[PDB]
Amino acid sequence: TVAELKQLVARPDVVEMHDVTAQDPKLLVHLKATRNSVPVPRHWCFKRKYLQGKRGIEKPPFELPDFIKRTGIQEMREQKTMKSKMREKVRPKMGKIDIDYQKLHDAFFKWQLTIHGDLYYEGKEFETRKKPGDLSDELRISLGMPVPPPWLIAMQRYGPPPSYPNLKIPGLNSPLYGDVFGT
Amino acid sequence: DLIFCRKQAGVAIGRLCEKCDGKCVICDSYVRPCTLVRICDECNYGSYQGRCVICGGPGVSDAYYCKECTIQEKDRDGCPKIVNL
Amino acid sequence: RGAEYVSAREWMRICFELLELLKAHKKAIRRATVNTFGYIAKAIGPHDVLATLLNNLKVQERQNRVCTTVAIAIVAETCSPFTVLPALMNEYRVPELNVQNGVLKSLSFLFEYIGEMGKDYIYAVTPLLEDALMDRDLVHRQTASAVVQHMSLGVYGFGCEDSLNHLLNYVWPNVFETSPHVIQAVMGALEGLRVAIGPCRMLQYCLQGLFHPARKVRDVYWKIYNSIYIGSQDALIAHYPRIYNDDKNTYIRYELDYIL
Amino acid sequence: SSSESNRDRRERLRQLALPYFMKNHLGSYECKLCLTLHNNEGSYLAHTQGKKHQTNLARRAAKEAK
Amino acid sequence: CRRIVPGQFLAVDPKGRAVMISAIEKQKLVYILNRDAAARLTISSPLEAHKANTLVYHVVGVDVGFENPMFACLEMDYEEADNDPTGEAAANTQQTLTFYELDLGLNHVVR
Amino acid sequence: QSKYIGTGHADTTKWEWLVNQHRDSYCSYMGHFDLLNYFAIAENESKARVRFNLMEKMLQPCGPPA
Amino acid sequence: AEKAKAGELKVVNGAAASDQTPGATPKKLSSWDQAETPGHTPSLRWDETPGRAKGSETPGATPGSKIWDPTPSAETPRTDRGGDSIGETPTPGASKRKERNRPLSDEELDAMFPEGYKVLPPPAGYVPIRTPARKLTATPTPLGGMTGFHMQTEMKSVNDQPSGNLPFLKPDDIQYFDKLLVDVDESEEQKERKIMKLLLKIKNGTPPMRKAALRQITDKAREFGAGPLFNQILPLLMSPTLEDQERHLLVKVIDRILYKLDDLVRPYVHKILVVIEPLLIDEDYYARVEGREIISNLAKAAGLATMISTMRPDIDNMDEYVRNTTARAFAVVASALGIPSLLPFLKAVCKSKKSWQARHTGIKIVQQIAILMGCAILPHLRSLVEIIEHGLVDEQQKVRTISALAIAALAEAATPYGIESFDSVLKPLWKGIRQHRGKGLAAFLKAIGYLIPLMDAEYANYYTREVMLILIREFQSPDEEMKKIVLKVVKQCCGTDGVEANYIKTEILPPFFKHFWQHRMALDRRNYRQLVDTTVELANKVGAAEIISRIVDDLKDEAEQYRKMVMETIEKIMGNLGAADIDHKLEEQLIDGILYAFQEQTTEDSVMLNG
Amino acid sequence: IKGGVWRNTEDEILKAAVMKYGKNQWSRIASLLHRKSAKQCKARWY
RNA sequence: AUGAUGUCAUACUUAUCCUGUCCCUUUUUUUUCC
Ligand SMILES: [Zn+2]
Ligand SMILES: [Zn+2]
Ligand SMILES: [Zn+2]
Ligand SMILES: [Zn+2]
Repeated sequence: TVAELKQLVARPDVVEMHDVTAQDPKLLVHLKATRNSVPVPRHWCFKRKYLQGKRGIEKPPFELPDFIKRTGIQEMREQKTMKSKMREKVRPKMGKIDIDYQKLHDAFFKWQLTIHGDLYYEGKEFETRKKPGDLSDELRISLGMPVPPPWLIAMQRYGPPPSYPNLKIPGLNSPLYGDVFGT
Repeated sequence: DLIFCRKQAGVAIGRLCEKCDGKCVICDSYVRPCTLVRICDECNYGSYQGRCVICGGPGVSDAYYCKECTIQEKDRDGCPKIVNL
Repeated sequence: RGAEYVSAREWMRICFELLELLKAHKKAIRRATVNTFGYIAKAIGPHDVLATLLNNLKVQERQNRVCTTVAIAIVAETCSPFTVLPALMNEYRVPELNVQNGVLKSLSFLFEYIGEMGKDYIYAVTPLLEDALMDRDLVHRQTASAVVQHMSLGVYGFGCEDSLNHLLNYVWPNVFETSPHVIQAVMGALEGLRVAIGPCRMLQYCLQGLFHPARKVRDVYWKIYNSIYIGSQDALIAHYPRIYNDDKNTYIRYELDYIL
Repeated sequence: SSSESNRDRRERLRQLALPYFMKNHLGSYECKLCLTLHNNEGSYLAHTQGKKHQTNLARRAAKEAK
Repeated sequence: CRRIVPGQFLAVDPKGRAVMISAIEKQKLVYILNRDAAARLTISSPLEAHKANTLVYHVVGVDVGFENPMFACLEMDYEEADNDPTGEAAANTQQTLTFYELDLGLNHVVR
Repeated sequence: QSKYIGTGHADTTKWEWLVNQHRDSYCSYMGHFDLLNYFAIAENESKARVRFNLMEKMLQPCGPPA
Repeated sequence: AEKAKAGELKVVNGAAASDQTPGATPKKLSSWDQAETPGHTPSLRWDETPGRAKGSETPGATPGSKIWDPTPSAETPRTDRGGDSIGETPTPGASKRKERNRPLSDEELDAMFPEGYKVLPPPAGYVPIRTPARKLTATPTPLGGMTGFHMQTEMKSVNDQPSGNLPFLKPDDIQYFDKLLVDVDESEEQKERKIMKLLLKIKNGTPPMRKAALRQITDKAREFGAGPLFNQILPLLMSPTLEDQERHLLVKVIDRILYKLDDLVRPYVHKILVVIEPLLIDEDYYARVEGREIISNLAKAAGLATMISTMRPDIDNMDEYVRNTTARAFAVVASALGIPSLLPFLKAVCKSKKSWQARHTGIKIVQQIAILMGCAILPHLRSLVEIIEHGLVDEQQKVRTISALAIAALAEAATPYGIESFDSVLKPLWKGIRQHRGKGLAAFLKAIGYLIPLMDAEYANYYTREVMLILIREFQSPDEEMKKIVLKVVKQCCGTDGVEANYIKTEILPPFFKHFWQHRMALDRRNYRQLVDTTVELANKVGAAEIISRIVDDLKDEAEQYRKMVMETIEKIMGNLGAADIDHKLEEQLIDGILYAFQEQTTEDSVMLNG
Repeated sequence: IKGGVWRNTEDEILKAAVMKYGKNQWSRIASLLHRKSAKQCKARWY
């Protein structure tokens, strides 16, 4: 029974819907809760083959690490008629980049993620790491408060939110630095 | 159709022809020749003396393994002389 | 050998003539071609010629593009890549996809040839692999994974494992697929990651998948667990967790609990 | 290389004749209604020039108008 | 250190003809030794004694003067024990002493 | 893979997997001089008798199957 | 166990009841040499050999009497071959008493044509015209007849293969693919045969059609089953007009479908091999490696007992062709399932007392196993020898010849080891060396030849010195088989470290260059090569300047191929021994020879250049 | 070798090309398509 | 809101391919004469 099977585990929450159909649940219960091991990715039982292009069409093409940006190659790379291309062979010009071998002997020495407890899955990008108590900069600007966000003054009167019951927000039951006024 | 024979590895040195000369056998690569190939005389005998490990021509050189297959320790399995099936 | 007797102008013309020799139907032609291209890369120096490689239209598949990629590798060796990388990494920006996966290959062969020297550049390539390994289309995951492989063999033992763990995160979801090239790619990937990271972390990702109810997950995680099992079977001992003993069988190994 | 010119010319022609078709972060063409991926925009456009792509815009047309 | 990989137990012939190497299980290999034309030691190609699911307690060289060499392998079979849910094969199973005979002329190792 | 002992598969039982890791642990004990010596220290016996008891426990461990 | 002898009389009685087949009986008894080992496996194998029904009856009664005695101390298939040989004796006999045109019977008539056709009389009268037709083929041909045409003004039906495309049909292939031509469509099995014409897409069409078709039929294997496929294939692969490519492609589809189907093919195994065994004997090499591959996949795919119980009746078949190619078949299947599994079958065969042809076959099987397995024969070499040895003394000749030949092949794959395993074989052979005329002699010389490198330089001293005489005397025979054998022999005997130079220099070299170096040899291929090798080795012993010095003058000979021969010979010689031995004048003749020969080149080749 | 079956992609691209360039320039339109010639494009239009 | 069935179509992958290769198919009623 999926009911009583939940009494045999320190963290029975690990047991799930299809878990009761396992060939050896009396073990998998004890494995899945192993100390430092990580969960199985969730993209199965979703038939979508692990990705679609919905959220992936709004992403930037790429952005360089700051160590590579300060170098100055970015502006050097940027157009040509065909006969100019056969002229570019007959004419040819040398040294368009003309990089500083001192600079590219400098950056990656002189100048120059996630822990193990995380794993990526399909749709996850920003959300988990905007929460009750955590907001973005600009919307601070529209709000215009100098370094609580002021409707956590009314989270005093009307009470802690039904939606996020576990809530703590600064100064009330949560005894705050920078942006993040609640956890 | 084409797969390893994997008989026990002997002391006989591998022999590659013109074509296969530079290739590390398993990784299919030319990089960092380091260690040496060994195949059984069951795979290498007679008309196979100095034969290519692959195509069946006369060996002009000896195969060297890469460093990649070295650390992954694949060079220690059965004799990697490909047999057609 | 000599290479001084001829002025540079002649050389760069030789380059722009060499570029289309890569239509050869023969492999040895391309061989000598790429090696030469490296030699003249030494005769001149990197930036111009690697730019002339990045000019490539990518127009046909293999038969070949990726030979130009190999030229990017060997060129990155002939003078220090310690110079060259920013140009390439910038050239991943371009919206044209096939050349994006092209420069991914360039990183792959690149680390394959550089070996130890990647103890630094790992960091530089790490976020880009993040962008690539996060999938636009399968070839990204595949090629990027190959990069993770050769990087993973190359850097071994030098203490950079952390960022390789981070990249292993993004590697890990790709485990599931039926496409032969991406699954064998991922296999090579997780093998190199096995040796570099050490088995303990691997196994800690491979535990729960063994007994999972579904057939798929068991097929795969058991394939992986076998790959982890054959090599380093000697070192696995410590990392098998504590598993309680049932009625008919004693599943606790008490030897490890003998205390002086 | 002549092959390179065709790729350029068949993108521009499918840009002229072209509001749904786009290009993803990769290079491929996509129909944002139908969520289909197209090897070449012209090849994609034909799907974009097809009668199924037509319908799914109308169905989403109604589905929004309700 | 492996289960199936040799190097564990080591034996050699009194005449030094062939050295036998063995693991704990499944793999028992033999290298034959003969001095070269200069009387400097040359090693042969390996051989294979492989016997499935067989534990090797100890291996000791055996004395046969200028003969086909013999080897004393202590063995036991757990395949009886794995297929016996009762647990009878846990008892009533005696470790088998087997003498392998290397044979130079036939150049294999037969039980 | 099959002829390599310890190979797993999708149908692998608990009992077989754990008896595997047992036997492999025991081959490690036979393997490493020290850890063996640790065992001899803790529970007082000869190195010999230790290895002997282990070689007895090679086939059994966990006892009968299910 | 003497009640396994009298018990062999008992088993002979029972199995004989359930007549006269020696093979199955010796296969049964063949488990005795393991005694107390024998087990339920004997029920499995024999299950296929006799009826699987009686199989449980006989094997059961055998274990009872066996266990008791110890304490107290396909048939239709073979029935067809017997009738086939008996009709051969009837017809052959009649002529003494006195082909495809032999008159036929209505059951035989119903045998050829497939399902769904009717026999017609139109009249009884037109039938009487058909009966008088024979008499009137002579009579009415001698009578008035002619044809003419009139000028008058003048619908035209026909069929290609239309649907959408249907790549084209050769004018003959219609017979096979006619069912596809009719356009009747869309109304069970008939639709599976009808859709199975995707074969046609594999045979003829564009390469893409062949690819996609090939996959589509691969994934439908489990669906359609082996029966319909082979039923619709084997005619094509049997076609008299078959191409090279088309053949190879049908071979491919047979492979790819046989990677899947395992238990299914059991009824069709023979029905496959009959077409496939001709692939083993072929001029094309790639055809041969393919054939060996697909028979490997078939035998391993099917069961051992399936193969064995299948292939028996082809052993005694009248034609030797099927016997031979069948022998190579057993070679392939034995490579698949290993020597020891198949041993008792063979060891039973070579002792068959019925007729010699069988033993001839089985021995040939020993040989082809020797060639195929080669170096890997080594473990069972002893048992194999113990089998073959009894044929050397047999009254029939062939069996002796092919026997000793098989010893040869063994020893050649036995390269030096296992000498004592051949041991008991020797003493007869040497004796035979004295008394034989003709091919068998040469065969013995082949065997002994490959043996000598495996003996001890002391025993082989004597024995060798004995062989040298006959070897000398026999240089002169016109037989080219002879010359091949004695050639390779001279290599091994005289390439022995225990042989003295001067003796060769005197006795051998002059006749050697006399008879062997001639323009009969060089034009042939094998004789060319082998000659090169032997001469190279003689140089390796007697030294350089001798051989070269005698063959230099032939660089200037007219024909090319001959010049090519001596040229590559000089090449290898000076490759090994080194040029230091060569004197001055002979060196002038050298350089001039090499330039001269090089100045006339009819074809482009490396031999002259590398030379 | 160039000849073959007409494809929706080739056919739509033919629509667009004819729209842009005009009816009398066939060689220009055949230039864009693969595996098709100018004659075939014209006769395929009309 | 991506299931199944279709011989529509296009991209793409594998430093795969394109030069290697003929050598044991030699099978027959034994039959080379100072
Ligand atoms: Zn081998
Ligand atoms: Zn080769
Ligand atoms: Zn490698
Ligand atoms: Zn659409």
